[PDB]
Amino acid sequence: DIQMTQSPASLSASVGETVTITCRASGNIHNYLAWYQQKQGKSPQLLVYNAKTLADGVPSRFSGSGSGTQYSLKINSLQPEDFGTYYCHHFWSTPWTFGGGTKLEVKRADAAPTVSIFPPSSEQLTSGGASVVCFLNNFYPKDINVKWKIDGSERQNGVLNSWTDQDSKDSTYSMSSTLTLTKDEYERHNSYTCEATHKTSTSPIVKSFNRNE
Amino acid sequence: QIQLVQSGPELKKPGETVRISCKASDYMTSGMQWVQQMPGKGLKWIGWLNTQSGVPEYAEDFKGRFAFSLETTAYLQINNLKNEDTATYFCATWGGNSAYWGQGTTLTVSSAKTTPPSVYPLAPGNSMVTLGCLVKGYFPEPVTVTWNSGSLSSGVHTFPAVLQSDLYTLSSSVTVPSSTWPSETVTCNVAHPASSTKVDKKIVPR
Ligand SMILES: C[C@]12CC[C@@H]3c4ccc(O)cc4CC[C@H]3[C@@H]1CC[C@@H]2O
Repeated sequence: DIQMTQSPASLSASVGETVTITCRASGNIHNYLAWYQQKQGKSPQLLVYNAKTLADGVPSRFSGSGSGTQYSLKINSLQPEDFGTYYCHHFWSTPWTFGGGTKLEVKRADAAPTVSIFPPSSEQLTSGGASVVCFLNNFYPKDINVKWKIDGSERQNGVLNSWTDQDSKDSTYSMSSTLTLTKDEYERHNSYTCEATHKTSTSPIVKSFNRNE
Repeated sequence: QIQLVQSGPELKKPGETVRISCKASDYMTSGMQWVQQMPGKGLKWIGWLNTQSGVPEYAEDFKGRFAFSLETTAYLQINNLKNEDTATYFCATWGGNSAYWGQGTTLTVSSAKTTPPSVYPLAPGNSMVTLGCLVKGYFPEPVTVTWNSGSLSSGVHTFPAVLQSDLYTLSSSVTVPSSTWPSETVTCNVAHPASSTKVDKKIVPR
């Protein structure tokens, strides 16, 4: 069985630039390779097959090359619809394995997150629960860390986080951080603080509130 | 144009069986394949079916519990379902100068009982103000969230749900001018098709 090693796993670039994605087979696949593009979970779309033949409707700025065990997809003068994930797929012998994929994202200027903190709602409090929510919206680059503090002390348990994919409109990222507590637990403390650590600042970017106010 | 349509979302329990159909507008012409994609993961080839010889070929990890059939409609049958089969399944074929993939079919395999979400308003403790809605404890995925029945679409993004003890939770963020809220009402609409549920939560200032 032949496996495909695709690289790089992640790539960042801007409209107008050129990028190259490569795939290497563990055994000769004699040009039996296809390249696919996938947008936010949707059905993958064929770009090139047989290593170098462009599929119908595929812009000529896309081109595949290689032979034996080494192949690559070249994309020059990137267009905004070119950002997403790419996968190579050999079909020389079963199993027709896929490469691990390459995530191509938009490169833009750094942006500090806009932080918003939200105390538990009265409805949830009445039901006995207390979720404190923190939004870290529209920042770039994607790497970021969140740290919660209750009465000045860091809290680590009860925290669940989620991250959006790059925004198709402003190319930024967003993150939500939720600290779930019981009503009693939540009312045993006063100050709740959400702190983000991002490259846009050597200091924490914070937002907090006092249960009393 | 050649179009492959797949059957709707599936919800099953560990150990059960599921059949996913793939119906082509036309059609035996060249053979087809099925592909699996686990949440947030890459594409994984399940196998392909030589529509000519009727002979199928499966990838190691799928032999035994996954079977291809054809009746024109193509089928993917999975028995002895495990939680790990939770993913989106695609059927695909090819011909001429291209390939044709179906829209995909999502499958969720879990012991969890379909449970509607509890929706909570997220209001502030500037010229702009960010509001939100917490959608907690629902199963299975997904839920659709809109603001003011879709009238409020700009400055909006809904975070992916996280799974906490068989149940999913997510939140949605919306940013509007302070001159709009609370003067004008802002409401999030949450729909959970699996339980045929629809909930509206007005964002009221503290
Ligand atoms: C469907 C694939 C891309 C499209 C390829 C194609 C595309 C056009 C055609 O006339 C024949 C073939 C044969 C192999 C196909 C490939 C098998 C693996 C890959 O996913």
